[PDB]
Amino acid sequence: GSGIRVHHIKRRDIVLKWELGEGAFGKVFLAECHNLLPEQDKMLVAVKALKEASESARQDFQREAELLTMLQHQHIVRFFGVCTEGRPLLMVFEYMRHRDLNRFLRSHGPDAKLLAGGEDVAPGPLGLGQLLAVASQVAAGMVYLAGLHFVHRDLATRNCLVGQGLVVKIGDFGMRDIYSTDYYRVGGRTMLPIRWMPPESILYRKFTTESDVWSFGVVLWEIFTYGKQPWYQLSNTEAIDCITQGRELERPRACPPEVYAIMRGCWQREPQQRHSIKDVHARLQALAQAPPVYLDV
Ligand SMILES: C[C@H]1CNC(=O)c2cnn3ccc(nc23)N[C@H](C)c2cc(F)ccc2O1
Repeated sequence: GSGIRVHHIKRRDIVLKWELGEGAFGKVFLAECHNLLPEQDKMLVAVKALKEASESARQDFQREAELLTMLQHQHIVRFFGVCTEGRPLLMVFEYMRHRDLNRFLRSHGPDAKLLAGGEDVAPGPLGLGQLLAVASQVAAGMVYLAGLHFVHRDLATRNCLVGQGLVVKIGDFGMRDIYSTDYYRVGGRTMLPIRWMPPESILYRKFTTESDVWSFGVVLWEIFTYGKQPWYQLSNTEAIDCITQGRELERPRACPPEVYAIMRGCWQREPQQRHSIKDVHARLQALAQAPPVYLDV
């Protein structure tokens, strides 16, 4: 009965060009969409496609579509609508031409085996002001979602998308991507991105906006390491021991100590002793506006 209206889209207005990537829920394609919005008569979009189509997944899908349509903000990937008219089930978002933030970060890092193209940003390392631009944008999306008492349980650079002009949006809310080394399998269809998770979550399986503040800290770290795995030398086992024993990630080489300061604040053992997401953003927007000077050794 009652609910949020989700723009339905006619399958005929959706022409899949080619696969962009794959997940556990299903695949993502580049696609052309006709008469989606009056402004542009034909345009490029990302299209999520569901693998399996029972009434258990159609229930998920609907909630997901309802929730996606409610959460609309400057730093959250534009959702356009679904298409239910014949399997496969479809969700349509704006096309973000720099893909997920984790590969974008990796493509602009020193260890890059190729030099990254594009007309909107220089190959090789980014500017600090750029790094804080990225950091500030992700915080701004977290500030919104906290505002609505929404809890992201997999905040990580692999779930942010990067667009033309170095726009950074939150891209996926989990509710997806198959199985990397970031997730520890603790049971059938129960995997946790435990490296991003704070003590409260590992120890008491509690997750709050404060837990997200902790994991956003690990995202700053991802950003300032050009998308390295937290605790990459360690095992999921050894990581859990670190997190639970108060061992913290070392400041990155390319991280000013004023930024590391903000990280260290995200990583308080006591959730209530962690800075609010609003406060974290503030200090990031500020530093983005006036990047300090920093060198090496
Ligand atoms: C398959 C990958 C790659 N997606 C795109 O290149 C890609 C480019 N634009 N865009 C829009 C949504 C979208 N992907 C893309 N949604 C998917 C589920 C998504 C979201 C993320 F935060 C991260 C990755 C991701 O999907």
